[PDB]
Amino acid sequence: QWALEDFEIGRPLGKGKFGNVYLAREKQSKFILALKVLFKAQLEKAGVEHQLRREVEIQSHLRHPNILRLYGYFHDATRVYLILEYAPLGTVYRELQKLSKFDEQRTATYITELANALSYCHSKRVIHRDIKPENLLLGSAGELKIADFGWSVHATLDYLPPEMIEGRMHDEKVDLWSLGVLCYEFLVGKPPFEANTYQETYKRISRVEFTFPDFVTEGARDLISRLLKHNPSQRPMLREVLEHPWITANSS
Ligand SMILES: Cc1nn(C)cc1-c1nc2c(-c3cnn(Cc4ccccc4)c3)c(Cl)cnc2[nH]1
Repeated sequence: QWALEDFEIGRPLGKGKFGNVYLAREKQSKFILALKVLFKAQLEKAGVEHQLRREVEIQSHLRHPNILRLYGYFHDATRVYLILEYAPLGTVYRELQKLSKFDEQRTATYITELANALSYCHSKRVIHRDIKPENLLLGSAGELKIADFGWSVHATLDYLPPEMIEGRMHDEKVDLWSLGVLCYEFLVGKPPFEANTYQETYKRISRVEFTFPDFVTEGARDLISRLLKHNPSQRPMLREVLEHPWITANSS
């Protein structure tokens, strides 16, 4: 029986649609962790109880150095608390906008981290689907740790694949797309399909319309091209990515 006053709540780490996340310390052990607080009301209202059960049930039974651990859960009358591992070095999201953009070496590292983490998820038939820089956290060693399985399951739209947005059947190849989009954003500082309008982005994703800035190598260009295909099955397995020369050359 875990309950709210077993923890002391620190600065608010993230804000969210439904709930927030704070730094927290369990009193008995002095254990630092992140503590997601969700609001029953808003969840019921948007009817996502199932997806929360999913997230929890999925992230709870996952073991990998690049996947934010989920230690436990509990809830009171009004809210639900998710007890999570804490990422000292923050989010890649801020990391990017802070650094403007990433070199090929950092980029290719973060990708192999993801690809590893994703292989794993797929090796358990789990599609994250919602992979974006505000879901990628940095460990104390600066390692990438994916998180927020609020849209995870089994076999804004910038990071969604066409099949998804059009309302069609999808699979592990979803993450491959995201891996693509993500790789592009690291190098360029902006997602390939970004746009002022929703339905404008939709079109660009649907028609697959992107164009590399001058400063991206044929190598990078390559990977990204192979990775962003309208046809899910044209997209490389994760093994293929991991051994993509440009990644080999520069990953670490
Ligand atoms: C931000 C930030 N700066 N520094 C130095 C560390 C962090 C940090 N954030 C986290 C976080 C964290 C934050 N946001 N989110 C996602 C979210 C937020 C609000 C509602 C729903 C989902 C996770 C976590 Cl879980 C786990 N560890 C974290 N560490």
